[PDB]
Amino acid sequence: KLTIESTPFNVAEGKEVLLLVHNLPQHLFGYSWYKGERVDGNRQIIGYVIGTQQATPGPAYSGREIIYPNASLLIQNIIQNDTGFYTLHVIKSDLVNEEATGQFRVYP
Amino acid sequence: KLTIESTPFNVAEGKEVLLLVHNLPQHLFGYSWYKGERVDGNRQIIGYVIGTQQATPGPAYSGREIIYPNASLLIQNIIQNDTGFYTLHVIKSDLVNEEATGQFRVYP
Amino acid sequence: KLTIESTPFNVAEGKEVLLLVHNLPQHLFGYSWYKGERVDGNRQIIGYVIGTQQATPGPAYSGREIIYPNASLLIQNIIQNDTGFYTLHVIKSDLVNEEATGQFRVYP
Amino acid sequence: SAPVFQAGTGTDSTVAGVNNEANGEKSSAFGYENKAKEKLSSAFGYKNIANGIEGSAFGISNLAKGQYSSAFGFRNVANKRHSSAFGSGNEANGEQSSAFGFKNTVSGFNSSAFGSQYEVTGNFSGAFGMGEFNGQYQYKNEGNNSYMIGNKNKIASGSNDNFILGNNVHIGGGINNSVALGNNSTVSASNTVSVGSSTLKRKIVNVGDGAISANSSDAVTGRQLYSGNGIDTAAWQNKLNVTRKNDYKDANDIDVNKWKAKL
Amino acid sequence: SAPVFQAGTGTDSTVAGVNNEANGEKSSAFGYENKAKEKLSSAFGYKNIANGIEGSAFGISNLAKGQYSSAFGFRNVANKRHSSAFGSGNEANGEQSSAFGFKNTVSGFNSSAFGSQYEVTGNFSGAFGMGEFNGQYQYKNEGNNSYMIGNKNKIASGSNDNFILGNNVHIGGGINNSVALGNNSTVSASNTVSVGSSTLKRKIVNVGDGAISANSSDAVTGRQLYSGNGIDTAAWQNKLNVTRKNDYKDANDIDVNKWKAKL
Amino acid sequence: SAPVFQAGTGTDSTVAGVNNEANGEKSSAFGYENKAKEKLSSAFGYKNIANGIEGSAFGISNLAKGQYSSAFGFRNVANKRHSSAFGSGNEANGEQSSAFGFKNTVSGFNSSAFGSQYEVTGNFSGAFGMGEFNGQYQYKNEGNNSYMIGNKNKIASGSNDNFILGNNVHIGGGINNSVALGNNSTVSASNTVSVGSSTLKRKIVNVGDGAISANSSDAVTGRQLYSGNGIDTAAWQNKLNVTRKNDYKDANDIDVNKWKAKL
Repeated sequence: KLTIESTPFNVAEGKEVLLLVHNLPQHLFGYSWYKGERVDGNRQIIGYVIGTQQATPGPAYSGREIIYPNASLLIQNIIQNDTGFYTLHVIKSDLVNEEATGQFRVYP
Repeated sequence: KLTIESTPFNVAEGKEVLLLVHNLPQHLFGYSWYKGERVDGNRQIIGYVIGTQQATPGPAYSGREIIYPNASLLIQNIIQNDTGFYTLHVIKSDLVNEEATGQFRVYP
Repeated sequence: KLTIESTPFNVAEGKEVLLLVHNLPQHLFGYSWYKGERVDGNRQIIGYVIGTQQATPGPAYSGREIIYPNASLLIQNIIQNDTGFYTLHVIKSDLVNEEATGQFRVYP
Repeated sequence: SAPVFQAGTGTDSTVAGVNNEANGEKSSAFGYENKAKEKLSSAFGYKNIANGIEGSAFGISNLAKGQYSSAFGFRNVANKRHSSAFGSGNEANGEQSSAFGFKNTVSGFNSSAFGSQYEVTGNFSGAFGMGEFNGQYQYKNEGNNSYMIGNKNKIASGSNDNFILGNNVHIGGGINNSVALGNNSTVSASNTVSVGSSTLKRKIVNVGDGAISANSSDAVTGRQLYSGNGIDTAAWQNKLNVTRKNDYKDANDIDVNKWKAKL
Repeated sequence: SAPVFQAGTGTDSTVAGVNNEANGEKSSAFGYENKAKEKLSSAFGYKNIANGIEGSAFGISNLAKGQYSSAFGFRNVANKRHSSAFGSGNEANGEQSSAFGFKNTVSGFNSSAFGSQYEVTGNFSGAFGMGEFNGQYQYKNEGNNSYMIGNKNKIASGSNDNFILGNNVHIGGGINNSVALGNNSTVSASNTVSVGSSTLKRKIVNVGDGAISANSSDAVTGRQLYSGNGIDTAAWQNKLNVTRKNDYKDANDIDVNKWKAKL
Repeated sequence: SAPVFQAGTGTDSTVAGVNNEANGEKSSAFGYENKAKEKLSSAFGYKNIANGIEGSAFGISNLAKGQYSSAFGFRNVANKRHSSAFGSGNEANGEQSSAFGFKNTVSGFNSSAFGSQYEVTGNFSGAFGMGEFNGQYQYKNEGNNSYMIGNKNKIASGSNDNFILGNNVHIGGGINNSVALGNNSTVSASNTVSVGSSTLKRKIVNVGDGAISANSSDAVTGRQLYSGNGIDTAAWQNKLNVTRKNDYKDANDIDVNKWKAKL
């Protein structure tokens, strides 16, 4: 089952956080990252397209986020309003969709 | 059955005439008015479209004709060459057509 | 069966050669002439389209070739490098294709 | 009546469904009250008629009368050879013509209509966009080798080789080789390009510098008229009668008599 | 389970295939696990659902929910009245709208999309070409009565009556009645035609000669500025203060006192 | 042979018609001599072959070889993934490519062809209109990110980012970032916009007034050259050597010796 894990779970106020994915389906088409617990258009951070090797930012892009080809996310220079949930949307080659959710908190 | 009636049947030389419709089918798409007893393109007066609330004149438009949303026609300032037959063409939502015919005469 | 015949088989060094077709299928769409024994795009001489009565030269067009409406070819001012095989491609109205081959030699 | 699955009245024919008839050779009628009347004809769905050789009717109430004709969708009519009607309410009455979208009609040789309620009656023409239908078509493309893209455009009969990219452009008779650009534009002459009308006019921006020479058919920008580089000095000097400054500090071409008279 | 060929639960209905149900009047379900739930509905192929009156689902995993709707191909959705989805992954959520090609979405009244991954949300608009999809659409046509042709073009909400023929053109809010031409072009004002941007500018070639008169809204070529024919002599003479040559050989308009003082 | 309605050689398969074979899992063959050879494949009509996973062949003599491929109509071929062939005689040999109309061929990544007998071999390109076919294609779009609309247009290999709206326009090799407008137009340079050729030239009408300043890349109309407003007086005065009139009524910059010599 598609799972998201965070390293580290407890993050400092100036370090970075890495979100990694386990059980990634094969034969994909693209994937995107969201802010929250639902696939909302206004709260999208970054997306990737495999067929053309393309990465495009979204409406919620502060400039501190990096995507990776293995569908992993890096967020650097954490501030106090970046704590909560993130949602991953995966598109398969047969146009069917899947979703997953991850969580972390920020402490001073 | 779709029927057309004229008021008045006998019309003066300077009054108006109203053509009204009984048994109008529901769920329409548009309708148009013709001069004669056949659906001829060159003898069309005015047409109406419901989806955009549009009224458009045709090739035979002297400027004395008014259409109404209940598929009725008004002709004012009658002259001697306006006597005869008029034909109504109705388009249903399933793209099927219907026709009806009406008649009146003009006397000095 | 579609056959190609050449007149004359043995050609002089300054005369002309006529390639004629027997058993032409009816209800055609177009036909073209090639250099060689295969339908190759880079070795096309001239083509004809029936629906618009059009004749168009191809990549291999020296300017000495004439097509005829009965699918026949005329080559004039023969030089020594024009000896060998020619291939005819026929397109039927049902988009199915047919091919035929002819041959001649040039002697000094 | 109960559904039936068996052979029709033709050789190697098949009827499958309710009240289906297949009178042709190797023809197939599948569904509800379908009719396949010719050789290698296929009628699939609800009340489809395939009346041409190798014609296909697929969907709901489709008609395919021409040879190698295709009607796909809801109430589409294909009438000529190699004609295609795809979508809702499309009619194709031209050889090798294509109607795709909602209520389109094509009646020309090698013509294409895409979108909503256009009619194309010219040869080698094309329509992309939206018009109007209320029993008769109010906007048609009656010109040959002409193309129009947008909403509510008209080309008359006899006006050939015209291109429209815009809205509410009407071209009259006697106009050839013209291009129209923009919304609410007018064309009134042949061999012209219009970017507006007599009530609203448009500026052209981001233009490079053209050559200033005798045989130069290039547009001129504002800075070139502001500066004045590259002009013919002799022509401008003998057009505006000018006394050259080098000729003024040495008294050249002066009538001595009149100057002596005044002084 | 074994295949079955019989009547469904509706009057004059037909099921033919494996695990098919036809609950509507005169409905037909043909293939593998198809569902026809309404009146005069047809479901042909693999796992098709026809949930509207006179709706047709043909192919693999198609949905037709609207009245007189058509879904043809692979995973297409038609939702409104007289909507058409043809191809792969197309959704039509607008009345009398058309989606044709790969992954297109239309949600406007009388709008058309042809090609790969565009979204059209405006009314009476049109899209021809290619965009991008990665979970959300990155390039949309949000303007009314606007048309775009090419790759990666954007029109914002509130910007109406615009036409784009090119690549990588983004139109912001508050711009109306504009035309953009070429690759990497910019539009920043209303009632304008742009042929470039602030970093690259394009020349216009093969232009005829315009009229040189007072009321003349025609472009000017290089040869006309080079020669100078047809200009107003009086205006150019009283703008650049010029001593006319015929006035110089006869001592006209000369202050006698100052000339006598020097000589 | 008599028609047969039963299960095929695959699990949950169905054959209905004459001499049909369904060798795949959950595959369906309906009609006359149809072949469904893969998983979830559908062959409906007359002599259809579905040789790809989740491929659909509908009509008369259609081939669907690619994954998620669709062939609809009369003699259409779909070969790659997410490719679509709709109409008569269409071939789609590119991934996510679309061929719609009469005898069109597409072999590029994300390319579209609509109409009659064009070939598109470039990537991210598009063709709308009519060409010619007589055994080989005589007009092709071989450029990347280029679009053409009309009749008998050509773009060579190596010429990228080009847009054509017109008839009989041929673009050679080495030309990039160009736009062509009108019938019988020529392009011979990069970064240019052409509105004609060397034998016929077109006028541009209905143009607004541009700014007359130093940094002004706007077109100039006829009235602006006729009047002369907004020009740099000093530059025009020192280009055409002019004796200023206010300097002539007071004898400024006069060589006294030569004037005394003559008088």
